[PDB]
Amino acid sequence: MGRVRTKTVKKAARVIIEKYYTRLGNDFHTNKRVCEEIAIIPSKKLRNKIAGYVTHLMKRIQRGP
Amino acid sequence: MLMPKKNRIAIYELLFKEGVMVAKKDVHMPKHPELADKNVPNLHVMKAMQSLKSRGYVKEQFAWRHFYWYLTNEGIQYLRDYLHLPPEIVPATLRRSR
Amino acid sequence: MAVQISKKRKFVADGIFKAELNEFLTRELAEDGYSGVEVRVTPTRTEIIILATRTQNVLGEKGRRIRELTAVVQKRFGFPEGSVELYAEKVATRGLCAIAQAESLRYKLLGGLAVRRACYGVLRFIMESGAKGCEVVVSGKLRGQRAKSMKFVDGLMIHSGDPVNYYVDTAVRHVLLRQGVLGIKVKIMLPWDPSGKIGPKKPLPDHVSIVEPKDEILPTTPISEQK
Amino acid sequence: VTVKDVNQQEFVRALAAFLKKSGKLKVPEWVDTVKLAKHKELAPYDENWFYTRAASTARHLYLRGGAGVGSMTKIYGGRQRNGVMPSHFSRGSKSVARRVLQALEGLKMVEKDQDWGRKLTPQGQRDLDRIAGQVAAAKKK
Amino acid sequence: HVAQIYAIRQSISKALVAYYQKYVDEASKKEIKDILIQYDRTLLVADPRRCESKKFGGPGARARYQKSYR
Amino acid sequence: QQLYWSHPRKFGQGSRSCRVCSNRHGLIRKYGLNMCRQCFRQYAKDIGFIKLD
Amino acid sequence: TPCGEGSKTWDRFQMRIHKRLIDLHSPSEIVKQITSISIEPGVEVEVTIADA
RNA sequence: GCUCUUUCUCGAUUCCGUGGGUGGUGGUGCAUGGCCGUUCUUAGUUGGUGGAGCGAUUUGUCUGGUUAAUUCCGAUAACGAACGAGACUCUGGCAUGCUAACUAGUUACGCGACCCCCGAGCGGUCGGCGUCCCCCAACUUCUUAGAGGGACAAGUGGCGUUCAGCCACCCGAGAUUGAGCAAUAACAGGUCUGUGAUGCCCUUAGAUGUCCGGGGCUGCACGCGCGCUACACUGACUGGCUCAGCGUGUGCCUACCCUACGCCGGCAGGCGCGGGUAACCCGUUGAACCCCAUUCGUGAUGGGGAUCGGGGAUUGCAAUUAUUCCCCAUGAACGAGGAAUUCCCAGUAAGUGCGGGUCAUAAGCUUGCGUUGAUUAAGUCCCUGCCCUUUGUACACACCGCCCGU
Ligand SMILES: [Zn+2]
Repeated sequence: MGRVRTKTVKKAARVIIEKYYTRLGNDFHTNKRVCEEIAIIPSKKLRNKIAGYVTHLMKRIQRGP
Repeated sequence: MLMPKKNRIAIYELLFKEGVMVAKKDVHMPKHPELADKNVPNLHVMKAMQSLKSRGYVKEQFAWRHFYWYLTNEGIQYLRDYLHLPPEIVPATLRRSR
Repeated sequence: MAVQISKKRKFVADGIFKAELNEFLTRELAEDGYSGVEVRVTPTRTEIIILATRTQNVLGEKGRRIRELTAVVQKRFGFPEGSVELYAEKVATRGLCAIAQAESLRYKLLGGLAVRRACYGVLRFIMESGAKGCEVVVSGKLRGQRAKSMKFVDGLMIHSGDPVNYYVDTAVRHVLLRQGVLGIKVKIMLPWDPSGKIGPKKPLPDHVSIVEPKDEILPTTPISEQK
Repeated sequence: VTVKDVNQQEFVRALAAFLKKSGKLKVPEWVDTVKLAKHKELAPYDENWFYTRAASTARHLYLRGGAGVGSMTKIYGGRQRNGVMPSHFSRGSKSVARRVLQALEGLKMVEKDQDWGRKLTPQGQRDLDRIAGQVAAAKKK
Repeated sequence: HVAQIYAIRQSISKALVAYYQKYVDEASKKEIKDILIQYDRTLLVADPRRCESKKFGGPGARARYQKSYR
Repeated sequence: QQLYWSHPRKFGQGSRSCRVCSNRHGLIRKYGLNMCRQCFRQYAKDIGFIKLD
Repeated sequence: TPCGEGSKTWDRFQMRIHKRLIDLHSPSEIVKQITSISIEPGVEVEVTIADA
């Protein structure tokens, strides 16, 4: 249950974790609010799909860069 | 239909009372707009006016089954002499900012 | 209108009058930079704005074309004399209204030059104006005795979804050439992210923005200071 | 007890006993030959249906009052089988419905209340609840 | 008729579910809720499924009028 | 004269015509529009009608 | 399809409409002040005095 | 007062030939515009600079895994970008939280009253009301709609080059409601019968212009394509019973709207009449199959409701080749349907009913709404077809191709 997040989400999420890597965490709910403050996300849905990749991507970085 | 002269002047007065005269295309309504009290059956405004337009003194237009006939500025001198009204330059133009 | 007609009919009759007015208006302001009009019910009044660029026609000698066109409406739409007056305005930026380009393209076609020199000029002007994209399609008997089509493109050009409701502006005009009728379609992508002249729902669904972090500018070694 | 605690399908049969016991309301001269609606194809098998019909419409007044001919014709309806064409809804008879209401007037059962809608008298309600005390006393589900 | 029944069998249950919290112990919910849920899910959770729109083409949502072949 | 218009047209399909093209087939009359099908489609935008669903 | 041919394809146009109703309890000239400056959008304002 | 015949007037606006045809549902959609359909509902499409070939072209657009998807991660003589997808809009879900509601609920209450012993109850408190209230009651669960909020492969476990992702599960709307929108290149796909949008030709007074009358577009040895009705007993006839949701509805360049309630009439209908330009009265929309009783008894039976005669009303200038609707009556074809063939996988199939549209008279049609509620699948290319790559060609209006010999 899940989809391929297109280059819109993958590019948007990778910059966020590349610019605010310290202010982010493990849990989606924390990250959802953070993303809105630091990014002008036009749509409610995609903000929760960008925040989805960010928390999935942090689970990646703690497991070998 | 044709040949009023005591009942063709009626529209002319409106045509110079205001520099425009709207109409319709339906020919069967004797409820002519703008004070048709002189028994005009909505003809003579699309029978005699096609003469007035084709001379160059008034100008025509069509918009959704309608006509928006305009009295040209240089048609005033023509439609001041047949109406033999006093020498005047005010169809509807106060010629001031309104 | 003498029993205060139902809300459904009265609101749809608002559009029809705002539909009759526009189709009539373009038949007179065609040689002018007509763009589209708006009407509002001002307190115990009525004002209709002719959004145009070639205003020198509508201004009138001491206000006569206004006097000429207000009357032709009152005699037609039943308005009482003494509360309907038309005001003119200037669309200070005209390189982004599709109708202005379309007629000016019909203007220059009938003027008597080739379509290819004429279209690129409009295509250039709509770029010298500045837009995220633009597109002109001229179809008909361009050459010979057979109908062809021709398409000019540049810039971003969205084609599907909700954003086309408020960025993309389209327009159609039939040109009367010596060999029949040809059509013009002009489309312009409007850029304004802030509130421009004609404010869109400015952001773009695909545009995800990012701002400067401004953190870890100092190591922040322990210092104590009492304000 | 109250009407709102008893079986309605047997209740109308119960009151069909009462109007046979009173037996003086009226029975129209045409009960033989009318159809009770415009969509049926055959008059009721039971010839003494006026005690039944007047048991219903008087009973329905107890639950949705203010009802005239229409609200009694609307309830009396079903398929109107036009045969080949699809069926529809078709209201019941008008005159047959009102003759019940007038007949109840003579018995003083119902009355025309404010808003011109048939309602029920405070003695009229006594009859409807009284018989309820009998069916309820002789039947537990 | 059936819709109302599937409503009253839920409303009554969710009435007592909601009642026991406000003036009785929370366990009185759980001794009841779990016995309620382990019997039928719907008595606690409303039926979300609802009729969907109809498309032109087909008397229903997804049926179709036949196609004619020469 | 008398036979120019002898038709009592306060009803029927001759009474109602599209208020744009003077034509008489495929009409919208829902809200007094009286327009034909096509002239409504060409104008649905400006009246306020949306191809939304 | 205008009148000629095609697979049976139908538009579904719409047109929505809304409304809000309010009462004010004061001398009625004050209201005419506040409602005079708000005619700017395309919004209808009909104000009654008889509880219609 | 078309004419024949002539008597009255507008009286130079009429009237005759030449010039220009305005006019036209007249011909050409194989001259066009625009608007639609289809190729094609899949995932595909271009160019800037760079490399290769002299060149048409090519690479980017792929070895591989992956997903609804040229959607990704990757691999890399390509790099950086645009379109389509996705993203967006509407819609359905649920939020005991929020600002609010006499045109909504209120309904929980005060029991402020009114009524039936209407029953356990002597009776009150109880249960009920078909009821009755002003706001100086309590609000917002349901009713409505604004901002919100919410779901995102997030939590856990397997599988995976361990990247993209998939499978399963507590949680709960588990990412999954349905649509709108829709690219590149086209078709001699339809439309000149939608248009004062139009080229050319036809014609314009014995009119192919218009207006009026009566007809015809519906005519019967035939074959066709979308559809309603059934063939019955889970059914039909009769009685009781109780529940719904989109909308819709009156003076408009124009002629008539939705309808309670009282009486007359079996009914179809009629006459006074009292509301509505509408969360206000229709309408608490008290719809149907379905729920409970009697009759019919395998029988062309009462299933079936075609055909034909007589009657009775309605809308209209006109119902006859029967506009509709009612009543009596005749009671046929049909015993579940060959070869073929279409539609569908969840409140969907399928049944029943109700709105809108056409509409003066009105649906067996179509556009929508709700109610009753499955069986059979979680998959494959076997058929008709589609996308990408490798190979073949004597095809290029492209297999509906080409082509061989008496
Ligand atoms: Zn039209």
